[PDB]
Amino acid sequence: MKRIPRKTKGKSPATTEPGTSNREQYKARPGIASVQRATESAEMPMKNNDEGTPDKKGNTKGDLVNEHSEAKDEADEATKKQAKDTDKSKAQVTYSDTGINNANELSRSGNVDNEGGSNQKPMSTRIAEATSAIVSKHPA
Amino acid sequence: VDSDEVGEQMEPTFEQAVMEIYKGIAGVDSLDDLIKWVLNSDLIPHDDRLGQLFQAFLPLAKDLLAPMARKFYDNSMSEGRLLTFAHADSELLNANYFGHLLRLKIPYITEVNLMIRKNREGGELFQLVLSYLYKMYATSAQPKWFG
Repeated sequence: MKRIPRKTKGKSPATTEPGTSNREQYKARPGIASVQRATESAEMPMKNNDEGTPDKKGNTKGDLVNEHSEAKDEADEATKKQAKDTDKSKAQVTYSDTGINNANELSRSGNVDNEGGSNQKPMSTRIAEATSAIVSKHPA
Repeated sequence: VDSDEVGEQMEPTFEQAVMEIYKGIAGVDSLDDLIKWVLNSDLIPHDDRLGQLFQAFLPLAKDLLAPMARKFYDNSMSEGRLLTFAHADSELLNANYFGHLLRLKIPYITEVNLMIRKNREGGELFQLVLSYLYKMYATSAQPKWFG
């Protein structure tokens, strides 16, 4: 039997024919290694964006920030990452402080639940308080 | 007197300090990682990452090697006239060296002379990076032929 592990946590006669000699004198142009490292980065899938979505408990995850503010901060993070990738103090290509007045741009955040309400209090906490206001105890 | 003679005056020589520089760079966790980061598979510095290598390395040299070199040369002059070898003239300039100063070059590829020379301590590629760092450390002056 062959067993394969999981990458994710689960529920729980002369034989020297005359053409085989090696005479490698060819240097690939462009080089193999360079293009290999280049395509290695493009291979990678785009990152997940879980923020703003509920979890198994029902409470949405993410940060409690205004969505406009998170859009701006998230653009700034991208600019910083671009600068780091280019190995310069400045990023030559910027995602923020452009000429475009993208003031109305919104981005997903953990601030707003699926009902359009605010996450000032976790959803499970709201359910608990609502259900605990009706309980009755044994008679005196 | 050999160029490296100043190196072992300190119990941790200059070379292991250069090796330990890597801890000051984000995204690098080992000297090997530093080597594969700074070179582009053709033994060429990326001409930018070597920038931050110099950024980190220069304070080490100018704050540790220079004073000990100053004392070493001061004592060395006492025994009499000597032939002194160095790797970059700025070493001698910053050490306030006394005597005739000569910058000499060679009709060879010096860089290839390293990685064939086996039995290296930190790996040959480290020696290549070190040589590049010294060459960047040198001043702007035309070196005469060694002959």
